[PDB]
Amino acid sequence: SCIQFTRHASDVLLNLNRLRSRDILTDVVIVVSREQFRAHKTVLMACSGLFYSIFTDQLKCNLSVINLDPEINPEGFCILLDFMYTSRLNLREGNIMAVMATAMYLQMEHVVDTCRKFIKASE
Amino acid sequence: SCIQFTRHASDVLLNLNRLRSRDILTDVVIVVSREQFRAHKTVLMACSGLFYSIFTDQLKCNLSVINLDPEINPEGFCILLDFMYTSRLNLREGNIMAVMATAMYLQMEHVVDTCRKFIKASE
Amino acid sequence: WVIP
Amino acid sequence: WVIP
Ligand SMILES: N#Cc1cnn2c(Nc3ccc4c(c3)CC(=O)N4)cc(Cl)nc12
Ligand SMILES: N#Cc1cnn2c(Nc3ccc4c(c3)CC(=O)N4)cc(Cl)nc12
Ligand SMILES: [Cl-]
Ligand SMILES: [Cl-]
Repeated sequence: SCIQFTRHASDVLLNLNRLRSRDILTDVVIVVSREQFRAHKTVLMACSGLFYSIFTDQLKCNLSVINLDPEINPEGFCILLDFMYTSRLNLREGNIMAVMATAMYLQMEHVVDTCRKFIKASE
Repeated sequence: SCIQFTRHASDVLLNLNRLRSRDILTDVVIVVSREQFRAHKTVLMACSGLFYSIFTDQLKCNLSVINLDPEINPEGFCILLDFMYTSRLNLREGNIMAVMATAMYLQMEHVVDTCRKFIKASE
Repeated sequence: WVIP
Repeated sequence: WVIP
């Protein structure tokens, strides 16, 4: 018999993105080649099958630094990290291949789906 | 020029609630009289003006235990904590006064609004 | 607020 | 997915 506040989940996510911008309670640095990205482990796990697996691991759960595969593109990661915290995906002709490969690695199925559909439409 | 995934914020919140149920990466215990509630500081701040103030404080940000005012009802807190993690509010005739007083203390304006409207309709 |  |  609950009532539901429609905008609640979006409001929570907006405030989690504000915490990320102010670097408040971030507990991990994701290293992608020469670039570093600070984030909240809980948000990373909630968005990504790869981070969900990493941070449920009894040893990796305590790491403050996670290094991604050297083939991962920093801009592609940046775009996906922004997506995680906002629901908005900056998908462009110039970045779509990098975004799709990063989303496959990060196990972000909905992003992979849409990248596949946008690529199929251009061929 | 971003695209947006409509269900993303709800999916994130569902996974944050799954982490809470499994006690994964919870970093605080909220003590309400004889009861204890484990949560994620980032979610508490994102939902509550009181926790936002508490966890931005340079000393309180590092506490693992937060004790609420002894006048706060544990069930009222439990209902609001569930709301924070689900967008669903279990508002009933038997709990509405406790929920409203807890929401005022926690500074959860949207919950206070609706409690006020449900009370006004019954008088 | 809505009835979900 | 939508145009926001
Ligand atoms: N507890 C918990 C918890 C935290 N996070 N999380 C999941 N995170 C996840 C796992 C796989 C995938 C995605 C997110 C997006 C995607 O495409 N795949 C799943 C579950 Cl079943 N549980 C949890
Ligand atoms: N950074 C950050 C950040 C984390 N959380 N958070 C806010 N959390 C909040 C503050 C006040 C109120 C509510 C939530 C619900 C309500 O009724 N009042 C606000 C801002 Cl402006 N910023 C942040
Ligand atoms: Cl996704
Ligand atoms: Cl609220």
